[PDB]
Amino acid sequence: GHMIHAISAVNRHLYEDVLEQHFRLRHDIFVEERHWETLRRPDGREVDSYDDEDTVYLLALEGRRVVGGHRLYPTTKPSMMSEVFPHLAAVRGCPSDPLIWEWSRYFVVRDRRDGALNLQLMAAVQEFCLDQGIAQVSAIMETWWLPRFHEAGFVVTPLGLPALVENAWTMAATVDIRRQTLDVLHDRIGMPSIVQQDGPRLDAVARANLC
Ligand SMILES: CSC[C@H]1O[C@@H](n2cnc3c(N)ncnc32)[C@H](O)[C@@H]1O
Repeated sequence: GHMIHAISAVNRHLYEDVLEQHFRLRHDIFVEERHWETLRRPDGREVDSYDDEDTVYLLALEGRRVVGGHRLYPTTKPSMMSEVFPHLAAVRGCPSDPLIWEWSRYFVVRDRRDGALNLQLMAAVQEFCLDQGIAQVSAIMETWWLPRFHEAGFVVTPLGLPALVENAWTMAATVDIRRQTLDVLHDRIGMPSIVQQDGPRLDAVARANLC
């Protein structure tokens, strides 16, 4: 029934309503709930330097209500890791590759927490990337994400030493996109497909190469 929608420059004309709704939800969740104060904005829209023409949003929709989601950004452009947290990837280096996209802003609205949505969101990043031929995603994450990744069968490669970011233990890592990982998650969520791609086809790897 309800699906995760892939929204990009090529199809956002079908989702302008939904995108604005998600920017406000990101403000409710990341700013007002999680107290990530560096992201507070007076328009009540949580929008940073990595929300631009090249961002891809994977948003969980129930009708037109956004109930969860995350975003992907090409590492061929300056990224959150390269610009804000390069010290977290000092051992292995910050990713920079059309085949590696930076994954951030994972959220689930309160009404949908501790339910089916979470594992669908995990499946969605794997499904979208495999479809696009993206090999890895990169992430800056709090260390409590590690068992969550492992629980979803995500293959994780740390890029550097964990460090305190504000008052929270944080690390940089890549996640390997795997058909095998996805197949198990499809079985677990009980759906052959979780990602809906309406409007024109997106060629993410090509776009990243242009950057
Ligand atoms: C990504 S781990 C969470 C931490 O990263 C910070 N963060 C997330 N996005 C950005 C950004 N675009 N610029 C600076 N800090 C960020 C948040 O304020 C939080 O402290």
